[PDB]
Amino acid sequence: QLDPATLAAFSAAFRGELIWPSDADYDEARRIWNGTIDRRPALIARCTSTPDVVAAVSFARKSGLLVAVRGGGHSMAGHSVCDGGIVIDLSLMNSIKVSRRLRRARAQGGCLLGAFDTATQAHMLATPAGVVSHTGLGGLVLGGGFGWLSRKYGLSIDNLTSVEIVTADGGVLTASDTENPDLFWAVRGGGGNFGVVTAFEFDLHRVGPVRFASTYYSLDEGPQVIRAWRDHMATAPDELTWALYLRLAPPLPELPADMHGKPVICAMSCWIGDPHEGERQLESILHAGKPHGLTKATLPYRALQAYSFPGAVVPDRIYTKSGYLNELSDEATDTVLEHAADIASPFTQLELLYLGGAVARVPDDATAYPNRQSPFVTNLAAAWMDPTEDARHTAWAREGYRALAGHLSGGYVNFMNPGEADRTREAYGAAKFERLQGVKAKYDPTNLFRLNQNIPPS
Amino acid sequence: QLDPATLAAFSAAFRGELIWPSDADYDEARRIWNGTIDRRPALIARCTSTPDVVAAVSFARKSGLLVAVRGGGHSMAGHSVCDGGIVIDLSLMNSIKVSRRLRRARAQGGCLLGAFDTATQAHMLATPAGVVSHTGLGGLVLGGGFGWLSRKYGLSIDNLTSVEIVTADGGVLTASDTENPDLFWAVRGGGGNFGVVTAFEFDLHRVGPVRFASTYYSLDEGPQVIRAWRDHMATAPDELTWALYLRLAPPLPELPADMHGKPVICAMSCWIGDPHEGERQLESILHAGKPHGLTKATLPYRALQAYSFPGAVVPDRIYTKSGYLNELSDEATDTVLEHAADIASPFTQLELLYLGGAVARVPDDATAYPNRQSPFVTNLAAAWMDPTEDARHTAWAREGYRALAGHLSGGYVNFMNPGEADRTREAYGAAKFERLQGVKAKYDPTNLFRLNQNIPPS
Ligand SMILES: Cc1cc2nc3c(=O)[nH]c(=O)nc-3n(C[C@H](O)[C@H](O)[C@H](O)COP(=O)(O)OP(=O)(O)OC[C@H]3O[C@@H](n4cnc5c(N)ncnc54)[C@H](O)[C@@H]3O)c2cc1C
Ligand SMILES: Cc1cc2nc3c(=O)[nH]c(=O)nc-3n(C[C@H](O)[C@H](O)[C@H](O)COP(=O)(O)OP(=O)(O)OC[C@H]3O[C@@H](n4cnc5c(N)ncnc54)[C@H](O)[C@@H]3O)c2cc1C
Repeated sequence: QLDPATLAAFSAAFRGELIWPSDADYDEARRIWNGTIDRRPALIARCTSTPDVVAAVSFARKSGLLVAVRGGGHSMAGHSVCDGGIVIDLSLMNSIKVSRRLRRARAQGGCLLGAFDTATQAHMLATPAGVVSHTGLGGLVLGGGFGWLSRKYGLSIDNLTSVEIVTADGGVLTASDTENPDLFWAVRGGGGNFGVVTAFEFDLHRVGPVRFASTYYSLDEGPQVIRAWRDHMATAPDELTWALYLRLAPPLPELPADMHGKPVICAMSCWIGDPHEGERQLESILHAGKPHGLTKATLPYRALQAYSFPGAVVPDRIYTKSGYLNELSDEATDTVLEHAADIASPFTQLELLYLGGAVARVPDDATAYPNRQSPFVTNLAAAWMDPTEDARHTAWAREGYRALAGHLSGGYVNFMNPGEADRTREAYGAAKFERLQGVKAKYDPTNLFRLNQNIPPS
Repeated sequence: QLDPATLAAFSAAFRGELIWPSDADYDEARRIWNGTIDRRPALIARCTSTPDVVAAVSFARKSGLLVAVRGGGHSMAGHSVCDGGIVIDLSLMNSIKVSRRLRRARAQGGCLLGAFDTATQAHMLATPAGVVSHTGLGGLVLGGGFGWLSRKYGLSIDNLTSVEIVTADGGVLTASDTENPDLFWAVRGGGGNFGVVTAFEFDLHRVGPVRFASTYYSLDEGPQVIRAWRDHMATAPDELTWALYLRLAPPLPELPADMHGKPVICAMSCWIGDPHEGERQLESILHAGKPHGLTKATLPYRALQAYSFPGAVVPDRIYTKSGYLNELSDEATDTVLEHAADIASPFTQLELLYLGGAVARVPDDATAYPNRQSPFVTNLAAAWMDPTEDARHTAWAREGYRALAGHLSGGYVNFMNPGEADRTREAYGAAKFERLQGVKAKYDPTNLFRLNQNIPPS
């Protein structure tokens, strides 16, 4: 319960919409993508402008309210909603300005990937981001951001040229390579630790149609397929991206009925470049095993972005355990296949991703993002509907991770689950974590922004 | 040259960006999708809120500035930019609020379709809109709006429940079936004639993955493909949509190279419903000729929306002639094939669309959209790059229209070209036009909003 004068100053300054626990849309406004997170904020402030975010940060600081910031609400740790605090909700700040001649996009901090991609593709332009359209740009970029265009053009942060950011003191700063470069280093991988980003500026690239393929392999052939994949990606051109999703086969017409619901490897691949070269490149990796349900298409980049994932179903409840690998040993390969064979929910995926390429050619210390030199990512992404089955699916992800943990290092902060606060130092490493703390001490000394993979100051 | 106190009142009330002819970004900001339209506004006002729009509409009325209103900039007539007037540019008002429980979306007037579909598809929901993601939602909906979901769920306006609209006098109104219903009737098909819509409210539908097919037929087999189409679509269930696009075959690896750049029928089809039924239904319509470069996929609806058109090239210069047909005779089929054989630009399409279904079940006078009872639309959509070639592409469109004029009636206001201001009466018909003139006399009696398929008051 709040100070009336502080609240009245807030209401007069704030031009967005405020949602209170008694309002009709409070229950839908406080849900985030991870539906296991059920929390009740004192206030949700739907900002519509940078002055709105200023007023909301300042109101929160003066009132002592625990601050959650929300872009697209996809935090796998549930950081975008809080008990008893204020949600600074950016979802209505979804505007993008694209300059075709300059190959530049300026995107507000609340954009969804699909809105961003629609705007840039109006000019046949693009820049790297994640693979599911309704993910928020904000959290994704601040953690690094990888997807289809990343082996060719780097992480999202490798194309970021500046931000507008509201800091804990209510100030509005620009951070770039020429202005507050210490803060600009930190926001490229350091998350929401340093303030609320209200606008991102990106360099764009011309991206025409891309040759794309998706197919399914039986777990029978898993050893030969995963070994073909890790061997080929070690020397693959930047232009090829190839990812493996172990999952239950979806009940789709392109798959034989006897495969529906059983563990398979879903392989998805694309060529960023000439589609005829892409057709030759993909044809040579599609037959590592017998391809079932093969879909080949020459897609506009916006449609590639909208494709993931097959079955198009939004799960209510999720739990993720992830790490990087420097090498994918045969022992790690067998472990991945044994646990994939035990997947229970049709929405769970054991993801095997290969980064590298342009991501790995950026010097390690040039941004806050850790583990550019590890090309493999494995993600035990459990997802289900029924809340009484939480233990089944959570246990699957935990046991898989534990059996792999010796082969893993680091961790992508954007794949951390609600119980992985203690993983922050191991994810960043000692040198980056220490540098991040010094930037935290300068820009957020009270740790007002602590609903994130948190960096304590000093 | 403007009255300096009306100017300063406006700038004080306006919290958005103003672009003047001397500013560096003026030339990029004044371009619209139809690059044959080259106009120089006195002022571009980039609105960020409904009060911004109120200030701009009032400033234009007080100053006598000619008003262009801009959503997504896709006017085939060039109406979203003006010489010497003001552009009320809505492109930054791109926010969408979605209720999963109530299956409702509220979208601002500047949204692009792809941003809208991303936000609704985050909940596996959708509502009918156009087929190209970067089209503006504003002008599309005010004209009617049809696309992949229309045979199943109707026009965009058929799912619209209310608008917030800024009228010529500067007031903000709600318009619905229970509040200002004469205005609500008129904005569902009447264009921007009655004010600036700053928010649309839509009913949503659950749309999971849809089975989709695109393929290409030789003109050799042209007559039997088009007759199969027009025969099948007369009795096809609502769940099937099947459209034909006669064009030069794009140079894509799924097509043999000997077909590249030569006239073909591009056939695109989808089933809105169970994908296994969809696979049977599409296969039953795919083989009236030999299908070259066949792509079949089970796509999330958002990826279907992002798919058009194959080759993903944005043309610089366009010219369109369109009308409705009540029937497609063999004689008209021959004319369409003859004219398609003469297509010169790789970006031109002679489109043959079939609406009907749920569109035709809405009583004719329920909205201002005309010609629900004509199921065929043909669109001679010329598009090219080289400005020295305008005459030839323009001529193709008009010669083709004139050769089909015995079969064509009415006309979609959203497909009309810059020289077609005279066609407004024929498009709506005398009775609808008369009623529209009465709503205009009430809400825009000075015809402040005249850059549209214009309806003069009285
Ligand atoms: C279905 C799905 C697919 C994904 N795919 C990918 C992928 O392909 N690649 C990838 O790299 N990641 C991917 N992710 C992970 C994604 O990067 C993270 O979940 C990210 O945190 C999501 O950001 P958000 O704004 O949507 O989330 P939120 O829950 O809104 O926010 C996440 C964190 O960022 C902070 N934050 C958000 N916006 C801002 C802002 N404007 N300013 C300051 N702080 C902010 C929040 O405080 C919180 O700490 C995926 C996640 C999901 C659920
Ligand atoms: C590539 C392409 C694909 C298309 N596909 C389809 C399709 O599948 N189906 C279909 O039905 N049509 C389609 N169209 C046509 C489309 O409906 C019209 O071009 C429409 O006018 C585009 O709206 P806009 O806001 O993008 O255009 P703009 O140029 O911004 O505006 C068009 C008109 O509407 C007015 N206007 C725009 N927004 C508002 C608003 N918020 N309030 C008041 N007036 C407003 C403008 O004053 C102008 O008169 C397509 C067009 C293109 C170029």
